[PDB]
Amino acid sequence: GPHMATGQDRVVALVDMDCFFVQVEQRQNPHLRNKPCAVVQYKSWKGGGIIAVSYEARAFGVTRSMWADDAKKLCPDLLLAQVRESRGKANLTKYREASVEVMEIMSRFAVIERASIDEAYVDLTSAVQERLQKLQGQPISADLLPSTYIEGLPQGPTVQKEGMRKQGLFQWLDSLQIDNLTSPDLQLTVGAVIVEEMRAAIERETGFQCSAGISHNKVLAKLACGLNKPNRQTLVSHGSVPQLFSQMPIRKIRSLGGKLGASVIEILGIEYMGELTQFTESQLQSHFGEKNGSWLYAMCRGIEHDPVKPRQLPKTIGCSKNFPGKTALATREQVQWWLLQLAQELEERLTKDRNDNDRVATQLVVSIRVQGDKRLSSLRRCCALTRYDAHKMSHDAFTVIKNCNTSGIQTEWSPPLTMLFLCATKFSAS
DNA sequence: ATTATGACGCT
DNA sequence: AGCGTCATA
Ligand SMILES: [Ca+2]
Ligand SMILES: [Mn+2]
Ligand SMILES: [Mn+2]
Repeated sequence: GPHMATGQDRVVALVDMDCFFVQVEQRQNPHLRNKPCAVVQYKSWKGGGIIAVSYEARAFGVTRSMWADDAKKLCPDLLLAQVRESRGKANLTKYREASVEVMEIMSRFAVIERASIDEAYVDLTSAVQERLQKLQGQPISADLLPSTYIEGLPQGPTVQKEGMRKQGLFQWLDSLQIDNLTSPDLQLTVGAVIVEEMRAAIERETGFQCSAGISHNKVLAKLACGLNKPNRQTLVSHGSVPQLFSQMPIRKIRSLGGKLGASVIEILGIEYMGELTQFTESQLQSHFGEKNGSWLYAMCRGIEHDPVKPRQLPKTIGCSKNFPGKTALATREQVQWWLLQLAQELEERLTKDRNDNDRVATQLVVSIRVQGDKRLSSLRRCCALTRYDAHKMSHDAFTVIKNCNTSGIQTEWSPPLTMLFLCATKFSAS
């Protein structure tokens, strides 16, 4: 009872850009705004692979991973923007730089954890305490939450979406105890006021719209974010968790979308996150290991303690290229030329990184895939990274992989390489 | 022949 | 250290 921790100590948000690469291209090219459009890389093979899709195009059934020729079958008027190509490969610099724009704005409000190119977690606990004492016990107006959904509301004793949104918000605010500066629900609510402000600043200063989730931890914040996209934010309270989880497929929770989630379902004979509450912590630890068991036991009750890490910059800087089907690299000269292309982009990104961020990578990781191997990576070897020099980096990468060549004929490369990957790691301040 | 990434956990 | 898992545009 009185000693049962409820995982309500923190206010955590997850902010995630709507259709991000698409918005980046739409900002640049006004002709693409408010249209079914997608971002594609390469073109020769089946029109190129789609990697981002506007909400107008999703309405036609267009998705990520789709070939553009196939997408055009669903949506003949689909507009396309192509990822830049440099040194013979897709180059994602425009999107990385747009990401920095957004991350720097978010960082004005709080410490952030960069979680991907288009999203960050925010620990708003301190900021909330500040805003609360500023408010002086003043109630929170619905006007301060113009894009916020309260998950699970309205409930109990209008047929429009915005009307439903306002109805739930009214019920929520009607119920709040705004005179208790330690109420978790009030704290979340103030968190949501701050995220409205964060999201308004992002849109004002970049043109980009985003969604957000506000809860007590990262997993719930991430889940919440997706509940009402695009261009909206969702508050998931501790109290909303039982109903939310009662019909929530296990695979929807972050880290459970893969093999572990599949095993939870198979071994326990369940489908929904809520069904996990009926197992003891020891039971879950027996099936899924000590760490996962404890994590599952708390997570299904809406509790998780993973901190928002203070990290705005990526820990690694990498360059990779697949060489699929018949384009697999079969000659030493071929392997060396592409190692050089990768190494040249890597040097460019590393040099910019060193100037912007006062750090230097110290380790070069080289990874390849060989034709026929089921796995995404066949081999991963490291060597020292002592100078930002593309020719040296590619020569070194060749050295650490050159013995992988089955061929007695040195000029030939067998088995042919279906992937090359160069990654700079182990940064030190400089 | 989705591709190009990026973080973290295991042994 | 090298491998595997899970994730996102
Ligand atoms: Ca997104
Ligand atoms: Mn995202
Ligand atoms: Mn996505």
